[PDB]
Amino acid sequence: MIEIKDKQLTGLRFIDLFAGLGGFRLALESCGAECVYSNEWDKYAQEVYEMNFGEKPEGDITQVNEKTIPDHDILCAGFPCQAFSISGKQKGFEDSRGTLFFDIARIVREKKPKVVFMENVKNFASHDNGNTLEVVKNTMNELDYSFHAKVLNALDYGIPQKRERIYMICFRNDLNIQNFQFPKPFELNTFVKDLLLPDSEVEHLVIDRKDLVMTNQEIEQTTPKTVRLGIVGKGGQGERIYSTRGIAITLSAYGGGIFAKTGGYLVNGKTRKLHPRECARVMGYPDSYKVHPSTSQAYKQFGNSVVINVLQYIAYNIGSSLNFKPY
DNA sequence: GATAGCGCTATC
DNA sequence: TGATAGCGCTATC
Ligand SMILES: Nc1ncnc2c1ncn2[C@@H]1O[C@H](CSCC[C@H](N)C(=O)O)[C@@H](O)[C@H]1O
Repeated sequence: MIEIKDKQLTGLRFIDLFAGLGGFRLALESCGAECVYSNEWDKYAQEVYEMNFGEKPEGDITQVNEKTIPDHDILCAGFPCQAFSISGKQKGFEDSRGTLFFDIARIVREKKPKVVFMENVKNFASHDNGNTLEVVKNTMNELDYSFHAKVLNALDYGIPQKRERIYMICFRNDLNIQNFQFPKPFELNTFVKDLLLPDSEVEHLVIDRKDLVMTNQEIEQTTPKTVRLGIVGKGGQGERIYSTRGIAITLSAYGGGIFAKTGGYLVNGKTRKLHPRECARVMGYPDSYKVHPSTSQAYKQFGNSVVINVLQYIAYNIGSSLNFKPY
C-alpha cells in the first residue's frame, strides 16, 4: 500500500461486502473513511478479518435482510468471479456463484448509497459477448446511478504483478459527478526480486524436479512484463516458472500445479513458489498485516483479494470528485 | 481441508 | 495462426 495525506474521504461511511481479506477496507481507511459493516461467509476469511480489525463479518449475504444494513455512503464489493474468469467454465449467471451482483443490487435499491465501488476479473468485461457487463450497466442506471468502468492492470500502478481487473464506480445521479476519472498510469520501478524474502526464511518452498525444462535464459535487465523462464511437467497452470526480474503473474485462489496459486520463480538458482508474506507484498499489503496461520488458506485468500495500492488511487479520486462542490 | 495434474479459452 | 496467460475445476487421500 501507499501513504496518503489528503484524506479525501474523512467522515464518510462504507460497507465491506465480500470482505475477504479486507483489501477494500484498508484502501478506503487509508483515505479517512470508516467501515460500518462487513460481510464475508468463509470461516477462515472471517478469522483473519477479526485478527486484523477486531470484527467478525456477518454471514451469508444472500440471507441478510437488506434493511438490516446500516446507512452508508460508499458501497464496496469485489463479488465472486469464479463464474466469469477466463480460467473457469464461464457459466456466468447460470452459475450459482454468478448471481451475487443481484444481491448487491437489492442492497443498493434499499440503501441508495452515494457511491458503488465494485471489482471483478477482466474477462467480465467481455463475458457472454459483453452481455453481462451490459446487464450490470443497465441495472445500475435504473437504480439511478452513473456507470463508470475500466480495466486497469496493477503493473501500471507500482505493483509488480500483471493482475488485470475491471473496476466499476457508480455515483447516484443526484450529485452531478462529471469530473471523475481513473488514475493515470505510471512507470513501474519495483519488481518481484525487490519483494522476495531472505533465502533463510524461504528454503522450505524450494522444489527440485527433474522434469524441469528451461525454455529461456534468465534476463539481465528489469522488464515490466511476465518473462517466463521454464516449464515443469506439461506447463499447465502452476507448472510454469517465471523470472524474479519481471513481474508476478496473477495470484489465484483455487489454482493447482506444483507451484499452485503463486506460480514458480527462479530465485537465486533455485525454483520455488512464493511465501504467503511475499504474496501479500505483491498484492500491496503492509508487512504489518497478519496472514492466516494456515498457509493453504492464506494463499487462497490473497489469491482472490485485490491489489490495495490501486484501490487507493481510485478511492482518492472518488473522494476528489465528491468534494468539488463550488458555488 | 490439503494437494496436485489437468484442459480449456481469449487474445493477437 | 502458435504461444502465453488465467481472483479455476475436480479426483484423491
Ligand atoms: N454469499 C456470500 N456471502 C458472504 N461471503 C461470500 C459469499 N460468496 C462469496 N463470499 C466471499 O466473497 C469473497 C470474494 S473475493 C473478494 C476478496 C476481498 N476484496 C479481499 O480483499 O480479499 C470470498 O472471500 C468469498 O468467500
